[PDB]
Amino acid sequence: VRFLDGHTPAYDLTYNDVFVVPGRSDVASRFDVDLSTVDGSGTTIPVVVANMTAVAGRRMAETVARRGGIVVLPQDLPITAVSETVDFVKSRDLVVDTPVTLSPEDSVSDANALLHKRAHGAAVVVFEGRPIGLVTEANCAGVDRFARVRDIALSDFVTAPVGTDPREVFDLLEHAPIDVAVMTAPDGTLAGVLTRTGAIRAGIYTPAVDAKGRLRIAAAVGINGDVGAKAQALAEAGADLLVIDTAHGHQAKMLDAIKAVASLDLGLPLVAGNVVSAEGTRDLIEAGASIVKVGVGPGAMCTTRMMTGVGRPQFSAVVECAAAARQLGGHVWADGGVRHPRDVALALAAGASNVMIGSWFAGTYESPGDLLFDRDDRPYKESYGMASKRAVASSFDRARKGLFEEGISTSRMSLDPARGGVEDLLDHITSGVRSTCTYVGAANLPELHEKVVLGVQSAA
Amino acid sequence: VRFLDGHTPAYDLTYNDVFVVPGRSDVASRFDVDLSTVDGSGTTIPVVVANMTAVAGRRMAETVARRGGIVVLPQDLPITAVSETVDFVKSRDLVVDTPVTLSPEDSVSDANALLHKRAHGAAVVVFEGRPIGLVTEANCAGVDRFARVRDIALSDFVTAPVGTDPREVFDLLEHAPIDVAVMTAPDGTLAGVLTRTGAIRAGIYTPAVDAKGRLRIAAAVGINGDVGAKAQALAEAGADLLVIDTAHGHQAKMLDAIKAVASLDLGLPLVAGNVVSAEGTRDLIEAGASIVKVGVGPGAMCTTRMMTGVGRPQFSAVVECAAAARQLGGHVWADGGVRHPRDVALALAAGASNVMIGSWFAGTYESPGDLLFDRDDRPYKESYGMASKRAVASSFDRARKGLFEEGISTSRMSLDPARGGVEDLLDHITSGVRSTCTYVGAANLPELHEKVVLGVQSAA
Amino acid sequence: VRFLDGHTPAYDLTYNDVFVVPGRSDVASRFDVDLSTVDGSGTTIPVVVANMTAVAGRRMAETVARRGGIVVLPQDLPITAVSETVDFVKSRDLVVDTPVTLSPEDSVSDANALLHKRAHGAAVVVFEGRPIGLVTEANCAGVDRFARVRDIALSDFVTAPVGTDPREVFDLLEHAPIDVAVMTAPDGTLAGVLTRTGAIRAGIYTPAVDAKGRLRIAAAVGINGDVGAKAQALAEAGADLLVIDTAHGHQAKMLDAIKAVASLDLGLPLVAGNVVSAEGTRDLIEAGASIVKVGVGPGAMCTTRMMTGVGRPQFSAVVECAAAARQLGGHVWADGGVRHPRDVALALAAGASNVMIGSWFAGTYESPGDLLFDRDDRPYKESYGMASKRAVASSFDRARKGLFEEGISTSRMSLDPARGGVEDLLDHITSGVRSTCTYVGAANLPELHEKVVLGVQSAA
Ligand SMILES: Nc1nc2c(ncn2[C@@H]2O[C@H](COP(=O)(O)OP(=O)(O)OP(=O)(O)O)[C@@H](O)[C@H]2O)c(=O)[nH]1
Ligand SMILES: Nc1nc2c(ncn2[C@@H]2O[C@H](COP(=O)(O)OP(=O)(O)OP(=O)(O)O)[C@@H](O)[C@H]2O)c(=O)[nH]1
Ligand SMILES: Nc1nc2c(ncn2[C@@H]2O[C@H](COP(=O)(O)OP(=O)(O)OP(=O)(O)O)[C@@H](O)[C@H]2O)c(=O)[nH]1
Ligand SMILES: Nc1nc2c(ncn2[C@@H]2O[C@H](COP(=O)(O)O)[C@@H](O)[C@H]2O)c(=O)[nH]1
Ligand SMILES: Nc1nc2c(ncn2[C@@H]2O[C@H](COP(=O)(O)O)[C@@H](O)[C@H]2O)c(=O)[nH]1
Ligand SMILES: Nc1nc2c(ncn2[C@@H]2O[C@H](COP(=O)(O)O)[C@@H](O)[C@H]2O)c(=O)[nH]1
Repeated sequence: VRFLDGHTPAYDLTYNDVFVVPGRSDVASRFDVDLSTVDGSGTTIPVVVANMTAVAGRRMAETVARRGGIVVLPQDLPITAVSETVDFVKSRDLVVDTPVTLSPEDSVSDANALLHKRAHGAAVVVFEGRPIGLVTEANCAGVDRFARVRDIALSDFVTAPVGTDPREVFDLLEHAPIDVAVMTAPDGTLAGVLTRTGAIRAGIYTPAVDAKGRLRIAAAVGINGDVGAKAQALAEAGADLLVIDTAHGHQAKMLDAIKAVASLDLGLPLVAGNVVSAEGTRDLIEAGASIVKVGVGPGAMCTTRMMTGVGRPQFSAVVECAAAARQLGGHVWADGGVRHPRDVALALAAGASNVMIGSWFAGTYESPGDLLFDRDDRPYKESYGMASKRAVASSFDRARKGLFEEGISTSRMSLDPARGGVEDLLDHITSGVRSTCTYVGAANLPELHEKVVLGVQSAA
Repeated sequence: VRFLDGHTPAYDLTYNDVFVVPGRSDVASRFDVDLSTVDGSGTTIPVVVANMTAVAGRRMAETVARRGGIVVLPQDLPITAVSETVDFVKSRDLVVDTPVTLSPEDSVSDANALLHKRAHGAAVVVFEGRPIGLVTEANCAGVDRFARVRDIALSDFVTAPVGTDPREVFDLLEHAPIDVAVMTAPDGTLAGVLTRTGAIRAGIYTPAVDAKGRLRIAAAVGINGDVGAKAQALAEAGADLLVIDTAHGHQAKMLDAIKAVASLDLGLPLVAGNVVSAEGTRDLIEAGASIVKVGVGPGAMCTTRMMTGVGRPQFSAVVECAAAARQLGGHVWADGGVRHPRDVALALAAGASNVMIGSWFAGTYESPGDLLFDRDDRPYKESYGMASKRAVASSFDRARKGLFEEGISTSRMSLDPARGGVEDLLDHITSGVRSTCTYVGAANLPELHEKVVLGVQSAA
Repeated sequence: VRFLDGHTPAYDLTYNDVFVVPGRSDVASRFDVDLSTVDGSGTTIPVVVANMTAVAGRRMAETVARRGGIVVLPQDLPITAVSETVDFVKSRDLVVDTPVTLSPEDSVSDANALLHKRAHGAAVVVFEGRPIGLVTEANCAGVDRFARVRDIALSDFVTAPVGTDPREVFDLLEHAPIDVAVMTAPDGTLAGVLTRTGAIRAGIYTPAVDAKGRLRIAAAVGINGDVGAKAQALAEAGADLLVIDTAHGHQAKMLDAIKAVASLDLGLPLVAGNVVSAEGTRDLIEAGASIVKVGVGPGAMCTTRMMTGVGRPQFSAVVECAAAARQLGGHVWADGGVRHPRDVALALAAGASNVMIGSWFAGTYESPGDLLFDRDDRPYKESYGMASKRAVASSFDRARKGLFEEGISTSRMSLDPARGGVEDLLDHITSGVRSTCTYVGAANLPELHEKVVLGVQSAA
């Protein structure tokens, strides 16, 4: 990283303390920029969903991986649920999305609530796997909450076979009353849906796929118990990437957990964290980790900082850790504190290969949380931390632990009433990162870190 | 009716204008009073549910008929929907109630909403018709809205075979955690539900049953179209009582209807309304009606009175109509304006054999309307009038009719958060009427009308 | 007028003190009722617009006359301004209504404000008298306030020649985007406008026409100055009915004003008022008046009552004055206090031939006042009394009279956000009056006066 002359502050820098200075650019348009990562994760956009049960859901894993990101499944998830989630994601179409299915015998109450689990705005009514109707929120307004789906469902809708050019599907939905195209298999069964916005994103985002052309998905594991046995079970379940996650990564028990998983030679990239120092980055890479996750108490007013005073401003943490990992041929993930697309752009300019986002994506339709409304009828969803699931471990001991255990904090994540889907946030994030590369003059992410000139600003 | 000396006002009297003067009494308790009625309806309490779609529902018809009342199904209801309702009510137990049934695959969302369809406070989980668990609102609090009923269900409950002593099923629920007892058939199937309070009301209220021991139920017909074919079809569905209902009963089109239905000879009591005059009362009785329903614009600031000025104070209307109907051997029903149990007591003291209650029963769990909550989270249900379904009967023709047609007014009926069931209102209404007979000195309703001394009061 | 037995109160009755008892009826529908008046006014509905400058406007005169009513122009209006208003009403189509006309050069500011002067919801754009497009509220939303009409006008609209069957115009507007049909003259010029709902009122209301088939219109005149030449000028200006109006009609100066106008032999019905006594009714008709207008401080808390104590309840005043005028071969007008259709029915049942309504019609689009909005953005228009223009009359003398002069009170009249038109109030009033005739059993207004049976009620 190269700073303006004189910008050598006597303190570490957060995402608010820095700014990017424009440089001479030949990149004309934002779509000429290549946002694909080079850390072996397979993501075509530098966005990784955090391994938190409030964010890393099954619907999130399919939706983010189709647009180029990847979702790390939260640790301590039962291996049976992991296999069912991987099998679902690995069986999704790379263009056609999974709609919400309804039976004619379902209630209008359930039909209205299930609609908000996807950003499509319409649910497909099915009978023996074949579409027979559509249900929108306008069809449920003012109707008996225990009327059947057959009482409000639209009988006519746009159908198209799977494999049709999204360009043609985009024109089919031009004058359709419902902006949903029900994609069918040759035998007439339901294969999914595709909207006008969904057809545009197919031509902008490249899905993150494995060697077999299936959507990518990652899984996390704690350093408690048999790390090698849990890691091998996640690899055989179909995981494309493994995250060895703990609160304090610069720990002896973490170094042993990396050497245990790395010695098994599972043929998968190993992410380990978290640390915020150059020494902790090299010790994790030499232990057998390919990627180092950076982020320990990034907020000066958050739980970790207010309880222990331990932490480090994230931008200065990524700068030091990415430079240390570059000398060993490793990579760095910027984890924590991402609130706006400039946080993603500044993390990449600091030297990170990917950006891990958690609580921000909780306020979306695709997050595993239930959609809630406040007194002002504003849509929101709750986000919460993993707490003990990232820390190291008689009935006397059970409450001896809870006496000092970290409390689970809960926050309200408001949804945008016009763009409540996670793909809308992906549009917002990638739009800013692409413009940053244009301001710097970079055609790809490696050039962004190469050609960027940073500066420090005061509180004003 | 006997009034105090000098109480000859130059105006008609509402329920607010009059009071009952206590007399010498030997009736000890309320239970000595016989609230049975003598109008041929078979009601052991003088409570009739009005023929309004906002109140006269299926769950309403079953609940109050067990406690001695009768529900008049709203007119113009399709004969198939009637047939499904009568065959339902006629097939219920005279003590054991119908619970809220849940499948193990139902969602918590539907389970939480289905609970308020009854006053039991708990739902029965069934598999192949056998009770296997219970679901209360405490079991759904804080649970995922789309979790399964298998994830929350209490596996243990109180079991008693159908036909068990209503006093005994009380004893088992003494220290039970949930105040519900699931009754089972001899082969183990779900027979129904009985709570503690349901055991007392089984020993206080006598079920209103026909010759076959099945719960009573009535139906309404409109004077439009062919009344003969409609009224004959309602009794073929299993109706025990028919009412020829219209806004202005003292008209020629009305008189011709009863003379048509009375000549059909179905052997069922015919009720007709409305009139608020002795002339209109006698003309309806001689037309073939056994009971006359009284009530034309009882409120001084309601739709009929403020649009047309036509109406009459309900108390003075029932007094005149009851005296004229008794001379011809007919009886009188007091319809509309009932808000407190003293309105029922004063209508009986005026000479009516039954009291038709409507919007007051809309704010109950058993009403067909959905349970709604305002901004203060207080339960309420909306009531609305029949409008054109009580008046005399091509988009151009539909526009001429709707231009002058009566608007469908809607009002908010709040539920008691502690006593939200319709049986609680039955306990509230009957307790005051029984206490009214004790003050007068009557052992039954025919004695109440003959022994009561009335008086007039001012606004203070 | 017949009252119930015993209903002989020791006080006079307002519209709130009385109610109508329904009797035997053979009138099936409301449409079988003939609302025609028999006082020689020519109105097919018993609705007369008061002679107040806040309601008796040009647009009100045309809109009410087409639906069967008549509008009395306020006194002291310049005779030149009267002739231009009378000629406008006399030159109007008896079915097709006058829309809002816009020049292509008009601003969006003026077009947006001119839309609310009629109840059509759209304005016609004309060039040299021929319609070319429509302007609605949605056309002006979010548009530059000083753009031209040529920037927002919808070029296509529904066209039908003048004289077309109104039911076909109703059918053509079935699925039209704007509920507006532009009627064209043979040469293509703008003949006027006709809406859907307006096509139905053409087949329900009969226009009040004069001997030449033109819309009727009345005018008022004070008793100050030359009552003869003013009444002679108003008659020669085209007035179909004259009103000699004053605050206290039972005075000598009023009788001399009737004798002066009667000696002219203008051949027009003469209305005189106001009085509330039979003696005042006898003296007015014997002076030469054909109709007596009754109303002196009808409200117990209005300006006249609280300042002077002079007044009389309107119902008892109309009953006494109608019976007195009936024996002299005249009729009576109920003036003041009209707030609901109940007041119109009770006034007619009392014996009145027409009901005069004032401040109620001020809260309409057709009233001459400007449409205003309060802090809640709710539509309203202000009403005010004639004050000095209804009483008996240097700058020092002007202030000597102003020291005791009646102040001009101002009240807020709210528009119905869904029924801001005066025709909607006419639909609301006539719907209730027609229902009153069905309850009583009358086929027209003369039968209503005899067949009605009144009763007295208390405050409850
Ligand atoms: N009928 C119907 N039920 C659905 C649908 N999607 C989810 N559900 C039900 O909702 C519950 C779980 O919903 P999801 O949250 O989408 O499922 P999940 O596997 O937990 O996935 P994530 O929360 O995204 O990790 C289960 O009871 C499902 O049966 C749908 O499209 N139709
Ligand atoms: N699973 C389940 N569904 C129910 C239960 N009770 C009612 N429903 C369903 O809820 C819907 C409407 O119920 P109700 O409104 O009580 O039925 P209804 O026949 O209209 O009866 P009323 O409204 O009381 O006249 C129907 O689809 C019923 O099948 C129950 O206990 N369990
Ligand atoms: N361009 C245009 N101007 C209009 C239109 N209607 C009214 N105006 C103008 O606005 C003025 C006031 O309108 P009105 O209040 O309806 O006219 P009025 O003759 O006072 O009639 P009333 O208020 O009904 O007694 C008129 O003198 C015209 O200058 C219209 O349709 N188009
Ligand atoms: N202190 C703390 N950090 C957490 C907890 N759960 C997750 N985290 C960290 O915070 C990150 C998410 O930060 P966010 O993107 O929501 O600002 C996670 O990726 C993880 O590194 C928790 O319970 N406590
Ligand atoms: N005017 C009028 N009366 C109605 C309407 N619907 C029902 N009613 C009458 O009002 C009664 C119910 O009165 P409540 O018990 O709600 O005071 C009904 O039994 C019926 O006689 C309606 O739309 N308009
Ligand atoms: N006291 C009083 N009466 C008025 C005034 N202006 C009009 N009136 C009377 O009130 C009538 C209108 O009554 P409204 O229909 O508004 O209830 C008029 O027809 C007229 O008789 C005024 O300034 N003062």
